[PDB]
Order: sequence, then structure tokens, then C-alpha cells
Amino acid sequence: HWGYGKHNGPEHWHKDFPIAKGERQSPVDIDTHTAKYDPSLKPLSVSYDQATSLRILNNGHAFNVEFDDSQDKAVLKGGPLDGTYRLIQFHFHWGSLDGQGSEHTVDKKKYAAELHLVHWNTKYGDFGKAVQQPDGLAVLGIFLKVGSAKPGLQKVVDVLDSIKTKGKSADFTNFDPRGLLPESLDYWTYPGSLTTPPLLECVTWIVLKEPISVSSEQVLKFRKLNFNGEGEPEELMVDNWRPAQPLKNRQIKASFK
Ligand SMILES: [Zn+2]
Repeated sequence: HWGYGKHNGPEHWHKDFPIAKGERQSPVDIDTHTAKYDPSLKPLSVSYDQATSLRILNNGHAFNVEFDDSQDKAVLKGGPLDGTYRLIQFHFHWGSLDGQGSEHTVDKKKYAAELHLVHWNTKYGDFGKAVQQPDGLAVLGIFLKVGSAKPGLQKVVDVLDSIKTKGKSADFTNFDPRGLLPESLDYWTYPGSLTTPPLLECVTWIVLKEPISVSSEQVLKFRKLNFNGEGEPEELMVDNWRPAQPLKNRQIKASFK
């Protein structure tokens, strides 16, 4: 099945998921000089005060921190978005080395990692229906660079030993995703896709300009996870990123001058 190896990685996905070569695939390179300021975008509204985290799961390609999405508790609105989008999970993509790991790039620069906060449009009732719509999802993407530790990440890092291998989960209640956000909500936005199979073209991407800093020790713990299940040959979960895809007939808009 699909993965991030030589024989099953991004360059192979199109065989099972032909939409991999589609018109609105993600990630993309953000060419900061060609993005255009769009004065009519609104400020984003990230309303995470009532968020209810439930669980953390190693799904074999990343780890997901899952939320209760059965009410409007942690929602994204505004910006480019019409309506209300509920947080369902967040996860990261990261590298084997500090010089790669992000999915989006900025003027071809790769960050050490990228956080994706995944939200679905409440007008479609559930996640599974939302991913079949062109405006079904809103993903907030946040770059990670290595430097100072991110205090609000530490609780995530410290549970990773309990979910080392594929299929393991752990209770993960009372985690506050506000502690993963940078100071500024300045962003770029464009229409795109899921970055993992099935690669559905259902996402309004909102990529923050300001990275967060995490420590070497924090990213090193990400790199101790495994792609494999327990009792299978160990393969470190690193380099779980899809590279930049062609922009095609899209324009990236900026919320800021
Ligand atoms: Zn992702």
C-alpha cells in the first residue's frame, strides 16, 4: 500500500490515486513575490477555547491528535472561508534532518516540519461527506523550525513513547491546541487537496507565514516513532512529507502586505 518508501512513495501514488496528477494538488511552493495581497480576505478566527481533545493515534503515516467534533467546540472561520469548520484532528509531517520535513515550501525553503490542523465544513454534516466537496475542509498549516522549545508541544512529545508503532493509541484529553500557534495569524491561502491518499481536492489551505520554534530534542522524539506495527521490522517514521506539486491554474493570496 502507499507510504513514503522508495517503492511506495509519492512518485507512485498516482497508480492507485490518479487524482495525484490533478488540477488542485497539495502541497505547493509558495512564491512570496507572486502571491498577491487580497484586501477583501477577512481576519481569520481561530476559536479553540472549548476544544476537547480525546486521543492520540499512530496511524502508520503520522500521529493524529483527535478531537470531539460532534459539536462546535474548536472552530475555524473567517479568512477565505464561508461558514464554520470544526477541528477534527491535527498531525505533523517531518524530516530525517532539520533541513527538510515540510510539505509546503516558501520560496523553495523547506522547514523541519509542518503542523496540519484539519477542520471540516459543518454544512456537510460529517468528515466523510465533507471530503467529497470542493469546500469541504480547511487545513491550517504551520511551519516548524528548530531552535527554542515550544512549551505547548511538550505534552505531545512526551506521550509518543506510548504510541511508538502503527495502530497504537493513547488517551489524550485536555490538550490545548492554542499552545501550538505562532503570534501572528498572517497567512497565505489557496485551493488544494489532501496531501495523503486519497488526495481529494476538498481543501482550502491556510498556511501561516510565521513558523513556530521547536527544540532539537522535541523533533528528535518525533523521529523515534515507527511506521511499522509492533513486532515488525523497525522503520523510523521520518520523511513523511509529500513534495511540492504543480500550481497549475491557481493563485496564492496573501492576507498581509
Ligand atoms: Zn498533513
